This record gives sequence, structure tokens and C-alpha cells, in this order.
Amino acid sequence: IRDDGYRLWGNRTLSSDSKWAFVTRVRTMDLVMDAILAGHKWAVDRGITKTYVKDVTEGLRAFMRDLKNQGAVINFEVYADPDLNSASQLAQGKVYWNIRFTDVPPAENPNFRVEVTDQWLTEVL
Amino acid sequence: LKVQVNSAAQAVGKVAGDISPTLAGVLPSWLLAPSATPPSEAAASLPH
Repeated sequence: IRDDGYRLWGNRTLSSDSKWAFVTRVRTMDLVMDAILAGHKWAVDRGITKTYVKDVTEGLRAFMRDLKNQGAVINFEVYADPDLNSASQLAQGKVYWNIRFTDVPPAENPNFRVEVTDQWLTEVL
Repeated sequence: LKVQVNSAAQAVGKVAGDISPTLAGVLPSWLLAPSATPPSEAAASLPH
């Protein structure tokens, strides 16, 4: 856009959903959930004992709070799935965890409601 | 000597002109231009 070559301009992706409109909604979807895996590559072995479901449910909580403190997300929650986890499919190898995080919005349109006063109100009008 | 040699240098320049002062130090409009984007400190997750 500006100065004929100086800067790019625009962040929304070709998406039909308004939930996935930004690229930062899409990039932080995939680049935390492959950064979750990098470091937690031990989650495909070390078979399901009593501490194993408990080992990674604050293995992710301690890694995603590192994402929260560096600004990559805002506040989250990581917890094991209560209802879908069962012993019928734990012997199959399937065991579920629920991740819920919200990410930072990009300030593509900052509004500025300017208002003036002296102590509490507009003294002139 | 400022008369005769200058008349001789004007005579040489009429017969064989000088080479053009070619330009090799032509830069773009960047090397004296500040990066106006804010640094990574201003976008950090810490109130300043």
C-alpha cells in the first residue's frame, strides 16, 4: 500500500468463516499445536499408567503458560477429558485431552474516542 | 601558460571530447532511511 513498495497491508485470509478470518487465528492455531508437540514428543510412547494421563496434563499446562507469558496466547485452560476417556478405548491407545485457549487479537482498527474535561465533566459545555 | 595551455586544452577537447563522469555510487533510497516499524520490545507482553 504505502509509498509504493514500503509496507504490506492486510491480515485477513480467504476464509468463509468469520471465526477464522485472521491469519493470526490460523497461524497460532497450528504453530502452538506443533510447538506443543515439539518437546512433548514422548507422548506417543511411555504407555498409559496412572501418572501418565497426569504427566502431560500439566506438561502442556506448564508449556502453554510459557506461551501465555511471552504473549503468544492470553489465558487458557488445559484439562483431561472426563467423559470420553474410558477403559474401553484406553486399551486401544486413545486418550483425550481438552485444550481451550484464546489468542491475542491484532489491532487492525484502533478507535480513539477523544474526550476532555477539567476534573470530571466538560466545564465549557 | 594559462592562455596557451588552456587554448591547447580547448583544442584537444574539440577534437576528442572527454569521457562522461560515470556513476557507480548510486544507492537506493534505503541506506539513509530509518526503519519506522516499532521494535519487538514495544510489542512484548510486559507493560512498559
